Amino acid sequence: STQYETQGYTINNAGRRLVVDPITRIEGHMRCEVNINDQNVITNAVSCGTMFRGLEIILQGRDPRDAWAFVERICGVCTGVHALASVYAIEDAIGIKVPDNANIIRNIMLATLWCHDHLVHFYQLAGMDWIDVLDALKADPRKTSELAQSLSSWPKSSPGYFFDVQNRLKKFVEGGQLGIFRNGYWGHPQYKLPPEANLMGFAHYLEALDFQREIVKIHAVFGGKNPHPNWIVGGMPCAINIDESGAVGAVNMERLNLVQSIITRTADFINNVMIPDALAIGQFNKPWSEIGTGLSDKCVLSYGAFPDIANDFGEKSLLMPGGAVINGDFNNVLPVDLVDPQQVQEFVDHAWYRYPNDQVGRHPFDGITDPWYNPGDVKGSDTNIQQLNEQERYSWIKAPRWRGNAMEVGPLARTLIAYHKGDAATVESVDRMMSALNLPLSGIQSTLGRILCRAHEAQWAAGKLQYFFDKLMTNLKNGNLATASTEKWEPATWPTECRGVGFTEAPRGALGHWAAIRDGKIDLYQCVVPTTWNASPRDPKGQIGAYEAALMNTKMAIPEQPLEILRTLHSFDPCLACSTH
Amino acid sequence: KPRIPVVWIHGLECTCCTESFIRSAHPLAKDVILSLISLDYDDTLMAAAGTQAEEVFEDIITQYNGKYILAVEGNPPLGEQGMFCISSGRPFIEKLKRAAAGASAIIAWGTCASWGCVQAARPNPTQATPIDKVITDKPIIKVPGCPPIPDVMSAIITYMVTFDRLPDVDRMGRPLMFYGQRIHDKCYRRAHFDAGEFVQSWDDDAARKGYCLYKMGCKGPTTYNACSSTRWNDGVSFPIQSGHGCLGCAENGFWDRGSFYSRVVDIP
Ligand code: SF4
Ligand code: FCO
Ligand code: F3S
Ligand SMILES: [Cl-]
Ligand SMILES: [Li+]
Ligand SMILES: [Mg+2]
Ligand code: 3NI
Repeated sequence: STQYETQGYTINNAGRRLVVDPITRIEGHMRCEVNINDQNVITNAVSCGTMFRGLEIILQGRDPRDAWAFVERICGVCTGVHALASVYAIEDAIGIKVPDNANIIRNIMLATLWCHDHLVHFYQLAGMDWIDVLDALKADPRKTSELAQSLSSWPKSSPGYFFDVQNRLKKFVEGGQLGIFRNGYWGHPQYKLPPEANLMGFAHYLEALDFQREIVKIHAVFGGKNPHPNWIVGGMPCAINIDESGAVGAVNMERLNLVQSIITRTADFINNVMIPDALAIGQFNKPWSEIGTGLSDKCVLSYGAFPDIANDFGEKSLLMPGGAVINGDFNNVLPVDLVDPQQVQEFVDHAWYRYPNDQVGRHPFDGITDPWYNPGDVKGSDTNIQQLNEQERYSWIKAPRWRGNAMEVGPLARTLIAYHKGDAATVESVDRMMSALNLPLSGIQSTLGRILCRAHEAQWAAGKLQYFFDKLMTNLKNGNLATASTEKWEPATWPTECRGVGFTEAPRGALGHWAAIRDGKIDLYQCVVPTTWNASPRDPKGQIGAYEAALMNTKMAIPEQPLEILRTLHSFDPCLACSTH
Repeated sequence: KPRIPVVWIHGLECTCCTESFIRSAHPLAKDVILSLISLDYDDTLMAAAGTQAEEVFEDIITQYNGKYILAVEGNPPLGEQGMFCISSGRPFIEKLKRAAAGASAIIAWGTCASWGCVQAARPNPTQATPIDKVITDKPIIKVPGCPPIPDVMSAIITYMVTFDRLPDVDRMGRPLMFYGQRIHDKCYRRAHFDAGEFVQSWDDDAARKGYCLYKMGCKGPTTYNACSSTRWNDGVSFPIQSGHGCLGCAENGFWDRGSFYSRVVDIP
């Protein structure tokens, strides 16, 4: 066994090794291994992406106008976010400016995704780490009603309703066909909600599974379908016609009425179901404000997102702030430049890829995606991994760093960046939220904090949906209908050689697509995706990524039941298809 | 009464098919899971992880050997000894073969499982291979699309539960009910196609009147799916209705049929 020091952690692979493969209730394929000491405390954590498809390779030789459709298929969970990054990147390379309505609609698409992706994560993915579903069977329906009504004005709270939900769960379980609940961690000492709260949460899990389907109707109006809506380089394809012949063939007042109806319902659900549930999880699980800190008190990164001035990606335009903090120095939020070769670099010395020199990091404009499955000395064989060898190559995920620093990205990262840039709304919201839980600010920098920030962001995004919709309606009232710029649609109008960067904040964090065009075709296309940052393997200095750091130092009650590991990993909302692409 | 056991596994995929499934408007995915089937294994939704998840998989395929439906999303890569997709430390293809062996029938959800989809597009770095090229001794129903329509997925499920039989299929294994006709055979813009009324560039006067998208590269004329009739997301829209031509996403090899914006070459 070996031991070394990095980022204030002691990485020690002595002691019992635990393996969790597959990681479930994530998107895609992940393996996690840890070592635990004699006190059942994690002294080593190993994050492994167990899939690869090679979109960066597939994109070579494609028409830049087609790229968004290919890269959208990086992920069907954060569906649309790669298409947005792609059209931004191609427009940046070619020198295309889109009309205001196109930008507004794109912002709507992204805010819709944030609302949907965050809501479903909270209930369908992370929910069962916090809610003991089987324990809901012991709840008193009247006490459940009283609890729900004490937390929220949400209408659906009658004793009869909770009794009906409980009875349906009873009948579901009674025949022994437990489906998704089979062989779960129910009864684990870390489940701390009373039975009434478990029934309330389970009822809401079902309500959210039903309701999420409605949110994406906004993507269907503007983008044709969800998952995987359509886009164009130059704007959006959803031509608008309000008051002219043929409005039946376009985005018209009836289509806009539908969108408005969805926005209102989405805000209602997030504000009155998700938000109180998140705060309730906080109230009953305060020790988790001190677990899973990882890099969140050291290094956090946001590119920023939601440009409110069309075609302006500067600080004054982006509604969601960008910046970087390193070395725990939150008094100095640093500017980020995605073209600077000394800023974003990816290392592969611990990943399954070939570089000419694996001891150096490559900026994505110099990126290489040459897969090389080489696990070295596992316990087992090349096709039977019993234990990954984290001293060599152990993942399909590349290792991104910012100025050589390992960074956390995502809702907690963004919240910290906005807070410390002095965003008045963020400061007010965060302060009020931590006050309600009687926790210090530092309590946000934790597994519990990731979940709270995600809920906060869903609420923020639902509000922004109305803001963007009102912006769109204002343009229409002023007779501004344009949704596409086609001046540079034809390849004959393009520079022979150009490159561009498209960036945004996907639900899970900082997303960038770097594209180089030559002779009308994609010459290079490199993606660095939020889960690539968070699920990163180690670098040449042995520095650990966000997941590995968040797992470090964690006490497990029952080693063979990895509930604490799942809680912390799920708090980041891992998307492994995104991470590996 | 007991519900039919369903094991849902995932190879190389983006998860769009699982996401489409939960968009179902009728029956709601909630009601499918609670009342119509027993979804006994599913990496994206199940409580159990790691060894607990392995135990569920093993127990279900053993106890219900010959009696469960296998749902597959994504596909096996043959490159790097199958280690482009790793499950429980071993090639995904081993899990696929074990699950397929005990299944009564297999549902290949989406273009990935049916044909290959994006990872199989040129140059196919991982040698991603559709299910029917690996599993050759089992009924496989192909339900292609990237992803398939939510209410088509749930209709196919309810058909099988209600009628206690597999749907009748075309020569490619696609259900006739939803894949028997072309997008272009039921497209509400066909009047414009026939009149030679075409969008020529984005957001032109033609686009604002909902003219035909053929000259913008619509692949509707060569694509079989239900999008132009059943539509998407509780009948709200479909690609063409919202102004973009069909990409051809339900058809084998659609990524490598030239640019999405190049016109269909030979209209059948
Ligand atoms: S070419 Fe496309 S838009 Fe035109 S009628 Fe056919 S399916 Fe519809
Ligand atoms: N959110 C999201 Fe998916 C990841 N990681 C992207 O981009
Ligand atoms: S792109 Fe696919 S979703 Fe339907 S309209 Fe064409 S088959
Ligand atoms: Cl294909
Ligand atoms: Li080792
Ligand atoms: Mg990459
Ligand atoms: Ni994703």
